[PDB]
Amino acid sequence: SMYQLEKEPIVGAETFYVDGAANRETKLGKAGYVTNRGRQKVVTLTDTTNQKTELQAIYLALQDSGLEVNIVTDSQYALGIITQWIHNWKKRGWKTPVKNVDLVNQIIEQLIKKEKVYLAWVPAHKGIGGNEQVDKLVSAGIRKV
Ligand SMILES: COC(=O)c1ccc(OC(=O)c2ccc([N+](=O)[O-])o2)c(OC)c1
Ligand SMILES: [Mn+2]
Ligand SMILES: [Mn+2]
Ligand SMILES: [Zn+2]
Ligand SMILES: [Zn+2]
Repeated sequence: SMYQLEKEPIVGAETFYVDGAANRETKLGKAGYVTNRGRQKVVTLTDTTNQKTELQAIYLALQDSGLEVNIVTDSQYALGIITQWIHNWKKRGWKTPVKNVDLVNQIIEQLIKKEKVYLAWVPAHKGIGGNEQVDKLVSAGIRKV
């Protein structure tokens, strides 16, 4: 492949819980992260979509992290489109996606700069863990929780 994502989390490395949220009626949205070393960032966006904000959040996690990074997302699409891009690069049966192609290409360029990346999906869920904290932050003023 272009790259090999980790098969289990990287012990000792900082973990970024990413999320994004958008509203279809206004195309306003937010993307961000909270980490297990007490970092957080939330950005407000215009002209966006839910899939775009989930991807943007991963982009911020890659931009702001060290060379080894754990990333937990609740977006099956974001995980799938990134993993598929890595697995099929420069190979025969690859047609590049049309939707979000510029943003995914920006993410891949950041990804291959890292030493090790662990990227994993969890279903959205309630509680007081990491995914639930960032979900509240990106949902504020974007939709009812
Ligand atoms: C602010 O309104 C929103 O658009 C919004 C979007 C996502 C939210 O939670 C998630 O991250 C999420 C839900 C479903 C998925 N998913 O990947 O199928 O992810 C959310 O929780 C209140 C609100
Ligand atoms: Mn989400
Ligand atoms: Mn969420
Ligand atoms: Zn606009
Ligand atoms: Zn290292």
